[PDB]
Amino acid sequence: TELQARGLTEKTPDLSDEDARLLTQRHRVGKPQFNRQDHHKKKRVSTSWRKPRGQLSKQRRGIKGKGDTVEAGFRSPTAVRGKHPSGFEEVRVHNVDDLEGVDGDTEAVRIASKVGARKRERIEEEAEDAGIRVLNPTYVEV
Amino acid sequence: AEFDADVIVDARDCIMGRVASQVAEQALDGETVAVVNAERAVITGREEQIVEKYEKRVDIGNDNGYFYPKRPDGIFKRTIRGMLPHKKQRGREAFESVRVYLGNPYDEDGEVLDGTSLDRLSNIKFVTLGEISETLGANKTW
Amino acid sequence: GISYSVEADPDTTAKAMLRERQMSFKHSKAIAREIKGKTAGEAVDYLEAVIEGDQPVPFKQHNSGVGHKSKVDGWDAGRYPEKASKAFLDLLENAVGNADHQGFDGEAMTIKHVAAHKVGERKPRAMGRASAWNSPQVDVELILEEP
Amino acid sequence: YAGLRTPAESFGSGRGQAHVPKLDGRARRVPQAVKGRSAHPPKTEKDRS
RNA sequence: UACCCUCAGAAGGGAGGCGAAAUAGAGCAUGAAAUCAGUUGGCGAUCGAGCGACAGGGCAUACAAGGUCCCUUGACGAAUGACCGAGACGCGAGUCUCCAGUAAGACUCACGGGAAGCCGAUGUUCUGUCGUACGUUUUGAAAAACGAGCCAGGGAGUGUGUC
RNA sequence: GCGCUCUAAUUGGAUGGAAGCAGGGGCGAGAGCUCCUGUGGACCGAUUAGUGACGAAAAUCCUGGCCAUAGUAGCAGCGAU
Ligand SMILES: [Cl-]
Ligand SMILES: [Cl-]
Ligand SMILES: [Cl-]
Ligand SMILES: [Cl-]
Ligand SMILES: [Cl-]
Ligand SMILES: [Cl-]
Ligand SMILES: [Cl-]
Ligand SMILES: [Cl-]
Ligand SMILES: [Mg+2]
Ligand SMILES: [Mg+2]
Ligand SMILES: [Mg+2]
Ligand SMILES: [Mg+2]
Ligand SMILES: [Mg+2]
Ligand SMILES: [Mg+2]
Ligand SMILES: [Mg+2]
Ligand SMILES: [Mg+2]
Ligand SMILES: [Mg+2]
Ligand SMILES: [Mg+2]
Ligand SMILES: [Mg+2]
Ligand code: NA
Ligand code: NA
Ligand code: NA
Ligand code: NA
Ligand code: NA
Ligand code: NA
Ligand code: NA
Ligand code: NA
Ligand code: NA
Ligand code: NA
Ligand code: NA
Ligand code: NA
Ligand code: NA
Ligand code: NA
Repeated sequence: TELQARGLTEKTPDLSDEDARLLTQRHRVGKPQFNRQDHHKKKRVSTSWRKPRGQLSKQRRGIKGKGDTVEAGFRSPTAVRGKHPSGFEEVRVHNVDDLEGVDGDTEAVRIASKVGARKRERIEEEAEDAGIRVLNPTYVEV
Repeated sequence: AEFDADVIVDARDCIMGRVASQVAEQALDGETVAVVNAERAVITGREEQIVEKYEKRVDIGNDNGYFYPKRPDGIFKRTIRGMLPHKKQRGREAFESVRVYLGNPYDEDGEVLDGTSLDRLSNIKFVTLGEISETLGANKTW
Repeated sequence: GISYSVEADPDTTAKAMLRERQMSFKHSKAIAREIKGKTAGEAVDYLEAVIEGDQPVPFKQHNSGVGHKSKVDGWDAGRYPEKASKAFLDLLENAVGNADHQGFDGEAMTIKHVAAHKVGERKPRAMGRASAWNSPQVDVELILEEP
Repeated sequence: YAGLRTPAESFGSGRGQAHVPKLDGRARRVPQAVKGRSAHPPKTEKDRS
């Protein structure tokens, strides 16, 4: 009658108090957009980031208000870096074989988008039976 | 008419500037203020010079404009406007909620703020707004 | 060319289009804007009065240099685009024609939608010369709806 | 000689146009011009062994 | 692209037929940006200009791909760190001792309770802070120094020989 | 260290819908990676080792397209009104 996602969409990993504090930190602090200088002033200039090289550039010079310049002090904590917001580490999956070795508590799975409906169904279920969650599940009517 | 003044200040024999400074402060706190007897407010100094400063402000101008009030009504209000960010939303709001009246159009007497009263007994060098206005060429209607 | 930008319901609605018409595109925007919401019939009477000069079409966007017309309400400038107007009458004659051939009351139908679109480039022919200047080429959709 | 087969010449200053060699009103030869030569192209004289 | 209606009409349009698909209908695969029409959301005819960045408010939001978030209380608690009161000085503003490194104190968590446009995020707008593009030339560029109307695509350390 | 072309070895995806495109979600300080929906309708990757006509906001840069300019100038001036 209604649509319901296959799999363990509610499953949550188990993280050591530290990693949970760290994950929580990242989510709290966040980071600046880090978009290219003046991208919003000229259409031809895309949002993608390029270091400002102008000798007189206001950003390059760090004038307050002209945007944060990309630098290492902005990195996320080692422990959680790359972690999906749920806390899960992801594993790119293309076929059923790829599901082997994946710990359903530590990692969730993302099925390459290129995979077709047929091969998905196989994966989606076998994945669940292995205790693994699939971040991008098929929604069926039940 | 009809101004739900939260506060009514009596300018009679009071230093215009000092009053205006406090009226601004309060208006920037909502305090709907009304100033009374501006014709009788006073500013210290040597009359002859004081008048010059004001007389000049009237000559100053051009196509664009520089409207300067000659009535004590206006003189005082512009003095107040000068102490507020009347171009900013909140500033124009405070100013808008402040009015100067000639004489007292209310019932309640006005209250005198602290440190704004000039002691006529120990002060011979000062001027009355009305006197200034009479000089500026204003039409005495008070 | 264009395709209907709005969606209609065949049971309570008629359609009509104009293709590659060589006429001011700026005048069309005005007329459309002007006759939308009117009744196929009201529009016709209107447009004919415009072609006459008794009724002016409000020029709200393309009005540089245009002199003020007293009959314009809420606005000031306007003119009497008789070429563009004669072409809207064709669109209407057609929209109201299809209307009745479907058991509808064309004249009393509402102009739910009408919009002009510049299409450009006429395109030379085989045994035919080329386009002189860059005369605009207009397309215009119309959707009649039962009251 | 790809791109070089033309007598194109730049008009120089004076008409509010970049100094780009042109012929019949179309720019030619130089690398930044559509149909112009290829600056640093592949070469036969190169030893790929 | 037959048939029918309309039209001055081999035009065009409506209806219709073919095909998986006509938004594959003739310069007909896909169909970006600049840009145009219509329209939805936000703003708006008393108000100020590098168009934003970071904070924080309004309003707006189908699903999916993110799921957080608010308040009571409590635990932990770095630097910092009191009010009141008791006594004691100072012409005075005020200070000293004690109460006390106490109460307080960012982040984080636990119990109970709450939110589903609700939290993030996104669109627009409001407020605060800062802020006169970019690249180049230059001792010094927002410059009344030089370049560009806008967008897309194109556009500049390569080969041989020798050291 | 990220990205592009094509070669090889190893290994995968796709008409149960590839590339591309539009809008949207997640990750990375970032170059960028990835997912969802729509479109599309036939190709597309990953890792390693290679290859190079390999990355643009600029050059009065080139070519094409387009907007404002504007429903504006011109369609009068001539001894042939
Ligand atoms: Cl690093
Ligand atoms: Cl003046
Ligand atoms: Cl101000
Ligand atoms: Cl005195
Ligand atoms: Cl036009
Ligand atoms: Cl923490
Ligand atoms: Cl180099
Ligand atoms: Cl790196
Ligand atoms: Mg841009
Ligand atoms: Mg005119
Ligand atoms: Mg060539
Ligand atoms: Mg096509
Ligand atoms: Mg110099
Ligand atoms: Mg390019
Ligand atoms: Mg391999
Ligand atoms: Mg550059
Ligand atoms: Mg051009
Ligand atoms: Mg003009
Ligand atoms: Mg004659
Ligand atoms: Na004074
Ligand atoms: Na004046
Ligand atoms: Na206009
Ligand atoms: Na009128
Ligand atoms: Na009018
Ligand atoms: Na030649
Ligand atoms: Na030029
Ligand atoms: Na060779
Ligand atoms: Na907002
Ligand atoms: Na230069
Ligand atoms: Na500059
Ligand atoms: Na200057
Ligand atoms: Na131009
Ligand atoms: Na190159």
